[PDB]
Amino acid sequence: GKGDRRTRRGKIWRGTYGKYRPR
Amino acid sequence: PRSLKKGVFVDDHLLEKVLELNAKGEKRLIKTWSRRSTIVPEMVGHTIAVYNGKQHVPVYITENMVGHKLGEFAPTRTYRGHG
Amino acid sequence: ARRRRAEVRQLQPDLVYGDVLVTAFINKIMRDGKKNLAARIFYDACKIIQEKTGQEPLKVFKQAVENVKPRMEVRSRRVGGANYQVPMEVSPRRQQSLALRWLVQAANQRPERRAAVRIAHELMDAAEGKGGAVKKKEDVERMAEANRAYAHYRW
Amino acid sequence: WKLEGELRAEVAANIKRLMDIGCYRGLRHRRGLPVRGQRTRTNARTRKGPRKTVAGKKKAP
Amino acid sequence: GNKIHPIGFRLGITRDWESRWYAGKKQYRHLLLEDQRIRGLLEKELYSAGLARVDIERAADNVAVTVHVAKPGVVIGRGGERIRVLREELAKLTGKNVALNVQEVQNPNLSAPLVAQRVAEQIERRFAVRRAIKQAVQRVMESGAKGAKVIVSGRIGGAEQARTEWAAQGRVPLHTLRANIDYGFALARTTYGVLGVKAYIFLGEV
Amino acid sequence: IRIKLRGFDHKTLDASAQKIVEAARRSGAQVSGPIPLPTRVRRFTVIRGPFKHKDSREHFELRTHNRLVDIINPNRKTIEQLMTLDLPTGVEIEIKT
Amino acid sequence: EQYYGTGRRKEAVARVFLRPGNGKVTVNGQDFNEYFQGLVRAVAALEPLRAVDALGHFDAYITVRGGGKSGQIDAIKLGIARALVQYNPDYRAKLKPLGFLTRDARVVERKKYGKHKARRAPQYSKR
Amino acid sequence: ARKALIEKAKRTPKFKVRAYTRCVRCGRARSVYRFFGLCRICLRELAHKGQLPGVRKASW
RNA sequence: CGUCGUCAGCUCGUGCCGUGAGGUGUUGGGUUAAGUCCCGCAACGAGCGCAACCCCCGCCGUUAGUUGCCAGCGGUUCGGCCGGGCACUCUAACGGGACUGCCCGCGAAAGCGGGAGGAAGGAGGGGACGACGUCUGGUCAGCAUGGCCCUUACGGCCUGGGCGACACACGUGCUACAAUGCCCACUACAAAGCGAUGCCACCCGGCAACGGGGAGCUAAUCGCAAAAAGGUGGGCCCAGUUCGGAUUGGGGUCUGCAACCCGACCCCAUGAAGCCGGAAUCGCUAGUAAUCGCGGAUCAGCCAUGCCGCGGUGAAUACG
RNA sequence: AAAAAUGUUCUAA
Ligand SMILES: [Mg+2]
Ligand SMILES: [Mg+2]
Ligand SMILES: [Mg+2]
Ligand SMILES: [Mg+2]
Ligand SMILES: [Mg+2]
Ligand SMILES: [Mg+2]
Ligand SMILES: [Mg+2]
Ligand SMILES: [Mg+2]
Ligand SMILES: [Mg+2]
Ligand SMILES: [Mg+2]
Ligand SMILES: [Mg+2]
Ligand SMILES: [Mg+2]
Ligand SMILES: [Mg+2]
Ligand SMILES: [Mg+2]
Ligand SMILES: [Mg+2]
Ligand SMILES: [Mg+2]
Ligand SMILES: [Mg+2]
Ligand SMILES: [Mg+2]
Ligand SMILES: [Mg+2]
Ligand SMILES: [Mg+2]
Ligand SMILES: [Mg+2]
Ligand SMILES: [Mg+2]
Ligand SMILES: [Mg+2]
Ligand SMILES: [Mg+2]
Ligand SMILES: [Mg+2]
Ligand SMILES: [Mg+2]
Ligand SMILES: [Mg+2]
Ligand SMILES: [Mg+2]
Ligand SMILES: [Mg+2]
Ligand SMILES: [Mg+2]
Ligand SMILES: [Mg+2]
Ligand SMILES: [Mg+2]
Ligand SMILES: [Mg+2]
Ligand SMILES: [Mg+2]
Ligand SMILES: [Mg+2]
Ligand SMILES: [Mg+2]
Ligand SMILES: [Mg+2]
Ligand SMILES: [Mg+2]
Ligand SMILES: [Mg+2]
Ligand SMILES: [Mg+2]
Ligand SMILES: [Mg+2]
Ligand SMILES: [Mg+2]
Ligand SMILES: [Zn+2]
Repeated sequence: GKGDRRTRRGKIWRGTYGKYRPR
Repeated sequence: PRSLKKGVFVDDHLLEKVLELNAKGEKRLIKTWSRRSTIVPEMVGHTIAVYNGKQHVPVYITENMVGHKLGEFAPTRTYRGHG
Repeated sequence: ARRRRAEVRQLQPDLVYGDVLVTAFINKIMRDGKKNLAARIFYDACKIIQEKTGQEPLKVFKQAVENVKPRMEVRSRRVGGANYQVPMEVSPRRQQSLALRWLVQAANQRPERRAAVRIAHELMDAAEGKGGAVKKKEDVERMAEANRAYAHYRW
Repeated sequence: WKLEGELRAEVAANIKRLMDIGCYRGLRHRRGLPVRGQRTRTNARTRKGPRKTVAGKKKAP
Repeated sequence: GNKIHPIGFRLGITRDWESRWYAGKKQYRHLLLEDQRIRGLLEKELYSAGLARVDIERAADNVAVTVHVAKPGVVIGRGGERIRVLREELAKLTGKNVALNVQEVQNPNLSAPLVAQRVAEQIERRFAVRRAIKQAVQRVMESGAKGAKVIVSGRIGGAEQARTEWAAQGRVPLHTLRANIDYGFALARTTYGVLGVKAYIFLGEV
Repeated sequence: IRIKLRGFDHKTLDASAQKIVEAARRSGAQVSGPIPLPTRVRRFTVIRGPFKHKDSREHFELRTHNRLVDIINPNRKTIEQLMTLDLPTGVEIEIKT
Repeated sequence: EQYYGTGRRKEAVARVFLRPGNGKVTVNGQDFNEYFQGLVRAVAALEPLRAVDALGHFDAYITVRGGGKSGQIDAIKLGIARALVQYNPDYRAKLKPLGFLTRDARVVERKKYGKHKARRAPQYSKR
Repeated sequence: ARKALIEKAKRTPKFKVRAYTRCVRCGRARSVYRFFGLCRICLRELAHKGQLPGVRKASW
C-alpha cells in the first residue's frame, strides 16, 4: 500500500528510503 | 523535534530573565514573546506570561512540563464551539 | 458514431493457438494493461482443462463461447413516448463480444481462489451449457421471447 | 518489552499527563480532536467520529 | 480577449529578438535586468525621437545598443554630443563599454510601433479618435504596406461607457506565419483615463 | 585542440561552427567535424492569464544548442588565425587542449 | 556473411543481425529466451521468418536499448523482417502484406495542460 | 502595501530565511522564476515582446 | 485572460432590389473536418476566419563522429577497456517524402468508394494557431491607469498571533476495501529533465531518516539513477486478514535564528473506517482509456496525493 | 406522433 510507509511500496510512493526501502 | 546535534532552544534573552531571577531569590512576572522556547529545568516554580498573539497568558511551570515549549500552555485560538 | 460506422479493430492472433478469439478473450481478462498476467491466466486455465476432462482446450473454449452467444436480446426504442423492450437479434460481432464479456464476468463470480481455475471451470461448465455465463445468455434470450409482442417495433 | 495491559497504562498516563498540565495536545485530547497538526475544517472523521449533521444557512427565495 | 501577440507568435520565423546574446543560467537575468533597465531609459529618453525598436547585443564586458529611430538627428544631438551624453549615462548604468548606434528607419509609416505612438499622441491632443484611426491606416497603405489595422480601446472621447474602435485596409492575416506583420502598441493616457492603441502593419509575406 | 560552441540561436551556432572548421581547414592538419551535442531544453509553462484561469497555459522553452569542433593538429598558423575570426553575437566559444 | 535490419518501435531501437546458422537468437549478449523469459509476446518478435520458412535457417545477434521489453519486441519483429528483404528482395511479398515491413508510429500522445493525461479530463461537476 | 514590500524584499534580512524572491519588473512575490528575476506574467510579456533572448513559444 | 467555439462563421466595396429597416452576394444542387471545393445564380470581387506556411512524432537521405556508438581484425584486469573504426544506434542541423500524383468505379464537376506502390493515404498522428462579436464575464490584489478616499495614518518597522479554527455542508483529488492481490529476495526494459555554500559516485557509522569522510562533473563525459508495473523464486490462504494504513504513545533525523500554535522524514508500538458505496454523477473513440513509475518549475525546508511534462505496459466498444 | 409549473424592482449599457 502506497499509504503504508512501513513497506517497500509506501517508501516508493514517497520516494524516501529506510529499512523498508534500503538503497 | 529540534535536532539534538544542536542544543535545546531558549532565545537567550528569556534565559537571562530566568537566571537573573534565580540569583536574586526569585520570583517575578516574566512576560515573553518566546513561545518557541523550550521549558528548561531552571524554570520550575516561575510563572511566565506567554503571548498568545493577543494577551500575555501567565503559565506556572511545574516539573512535569519541562519537555515542552512555552506556547503549549497559552493557546492562540478561542473557540467555545458552535451552537 | 455519427458520420460513418466504427471499423472493427482486427487483433493479432495469439501466439499459442493462432486465434483472434483467444486474443479478444485475453483482452477481456486483462485489467490495467497487465496482458501477460492475463495471458498466464488464460493459458494456465488452458492446461487445467487439458487435465480435468482431457480434451483439446481450444475446442472446449470454442464450445463455451458458442454456447454463450445470445441470438436475441431486448433493446429500448421510442415511438411516441415509450421505452420498450424490443426483441432484436444480435449481430455476430455483438454475439461474440457479449459471450467474451459474460464469460470472464461470470467466471469471476465463481468461488474458487485463483483466477485460471475460475476461468477454466466456467469454460468447462459453459462448454457443457451450465454455469453463470449461460444462465445470463439464456436469461437474456428468455426476456426477448417474452416481449415478442413488441417485436413489430423492430427496425 | 512491556506489553498488553501494561503498555496501555504508559500510553494512557502519558496522554493523561498531556491533559493534566494543560499542554495543547492535552486540550486536543480533551475535546477529542487531532493532535498532530491535521486540518479539521473537513475530515478529521476518525478522531471526531460519525458526522453530526446540522442544518445550514438558507438561500433567499 | 483571445488573440496571440503577433510578434511572440512569429519570433524565429519572421521576427528576430529585440535582445540577442547568450548567457548561462547564472547571469541570464542580470543581463536581462540591465537590458530592461537600458531599454526603459532610452524608451524614456528617445521617446521624443520616435524610437521604434531597441536592439541590444552582448558579448563580453561591452554592450552594443543599436537603437532604431525615425528621426536620428534628435538622438545624436550636436555632432554627437547628446549621443555622447547618453553613450556615457548608458555606460554609467552599463558599467561596461556601451556601444550606442543609431539606425535610419525606411518609412516611419511602415513602422507599426511608430504609428501606434502617433495615434496615441493624437488622441492625447484630443483628436477625433475614429478619424485618427482612418488617417493612420491610410498613411500606411499609401506608404506601400500590403495591409494595416489600427485598434483603439478605452473611454473613447471620454465617454463613460468605454468602447473599442478600429479600422483595417488590405489584408492582415494574423494566422499566417510567413506574413511579416510589424506589431506595435502605444498607451494613450488622458485626463479621463488610459487608452490602448494597437497597430498591425502587414509588410508582406516572405 | 578542442573547441566547443554554445548559443540559443542554432542558425548562428552552426554558421559559427562551420566558420571555425573551415578556418583550420586552411592551415592543416585535419579537423574533427562539428558534432552536434544534444540540445539542453529549459521549459516554462505559465498561466496564460494574470488571474485564476488555471487550465490555460502557454509553453515556452529556452534552447541551448551545443556543437563541438576539434582541430587535430595544432599548427600555430591557425592557433593564430582563429583569434582573427568573426563569430556572431549569441555564440559562446570554449577552446581546450 | 551477414544481413542487417533496423527495427524501431516506441522509443525502443533495435539492431538485429541476421546471420546463417542453426536458429539460435541472442539479445544484448543475453540469450533471447533468457531475456524475454515468461513474456508470452516473445515469439511475435520472430514471426517474420515464419512467413518465410527460415526459422532455423538463421542465427540472430540482436541489440535493443530504450523503450520497453514489448517495445523492443516489435522493433525486433521489424528488423528481422527488414533484414530478410535486405537478404533478398523477392521476400518482400509475403512480408509486406503481412504488416511486417511497416513501422507502427503509435507513440504515447503528449500530456496537454488542463488535462490529466493526453485526453483524460478533470472530472466535470456543474456546481 | 506594495512599494515598501518591493523595497524590503531587496534589503538584506535579519536572517537568511526571510529571503524571498520578488519580480524585478512588476514586484510580484508569487510565481517568480529564479532564471529571469521575473514573474510568470512578466515572463509572458517580455517573451512575446522578443526581449527574452532565445525563448520562443514551445509546441510539440 | 476565460468563455461560447477549432464552432463555420462574420463582413466589406461596387452593382441590383426595396419608401425604409434591410435584402442580394453569404441563398439554392452536390461536396468537405471547414463559407472546403464544384455547379448554378443580379450579382462581380474583396477582407477577417477555415486550410496552408511553423513546432514535435513516423520513413529514407545528406553533412557531421566525442563525452555518443562497436559491425568486423588486434589485444583485453574481460568493463567498448585500449588499437582502430563511424558501419549501425544515436545525437542535430539541412534536405527528400503523399500531391487523390496512379489504376478501377461513380460523377457534369468538386469529390466519394475501392485497389497499387509505399514507412506513412486521404488533413498520416499530436501541438501551436481562436473570426466579427457575446457574456456591463474575469482581474484596480501582478502591472498600468481616471476618479473617490486616508496623511504622527487606511502610510511604515517590528514581535507574536492568524491565513492551518470546526457542531457541519459541497467540489477536486490521493489511498484502499484485496488472491488478475499483499509481502520479502534476487533480476530485467524507459524517456524527459535537473545539477558549482549544485548533483553526490564510492567508503565507514547507523535498523533507518541521516552523519561523517570522500572522488567525478562548469557536464551525450561525473551524478541525480532505483525506473515501477514486470520476470523469477518463495511466503500468506479468504480472515477486517501478512487486505487497509487512518489515529494515537514513545524514540529519533534533517532544514531553518526558530517546527507550541504549524514542517517533511525516519524507527518501535498502535492498526480506525472501509467487505466496492443511496438518489445521483464524471472521463475516455487507440498507443486513447486503465495502470505503472520518472523528472521539472516554485523551493531553506515543505504540508505535492497538486500542476506541467515524461516514457513503460496497454484494452474494451460504437449497431445506430 | 407532444410527461413537467414558475423566474422580484429599475437600468440593456
Ligand atoms: Mg494500486
Ligand atoms: Mg489544523
Ligand atoms: Mg485543475
Ligand atoms: Mg526521438
Ligand atoms: Mg502514459
Ligand atoms: Mg504598486
Ligand atoms: Mg522563503
Ligand atoms: Mg517567491
Ligand atoms: Mg451596395
Ligand atoms: Mg434604389
Ligand atoms: Mg446592404
Ligand atoms: Mg454565389
Ligand atoms: Mg445574407
Ligand atoms: Mg451567414
Ligand atoms: Mg447567415
Ligand atoms: Mg437569403
Ligand atoms: Mg472545422
Ligand atoms: Mg489555420
Ligand atoms: Mg555518416
Ligand atoms: Mg462584472
Ligand atoms: Mg485605480
Ligand atoms: Mg493597482
Ligand atoms: Mg489558502
Ligand atoms: Mg459527503
Ligand atoms: Mg489530493
Ligand atoms: Mg472525493
Ligand atoms: Mg529542484
Ligand atoms: Mg531524485
Ligand atoms: Mg485489523
Ligand atoms: Mg465494520
Ligand atoms: Mg492487518
Ligand atoms: Mg501491510
Ligand atoms: Mg509523537
Ligand atoms: Mg510548525
Ligand atoms: Mg474479503
Ligand atoms: Mg464502483
Ligand atoms: Mg474526438
Ligand atoms: Mg521543493
Ligand atoms: Mg499536514
Ligand atoms: Mg512528483
Ligand atoms: Mg404531452
Ligand atoms: Mg408564483
Ligand atoms: Zn512581474
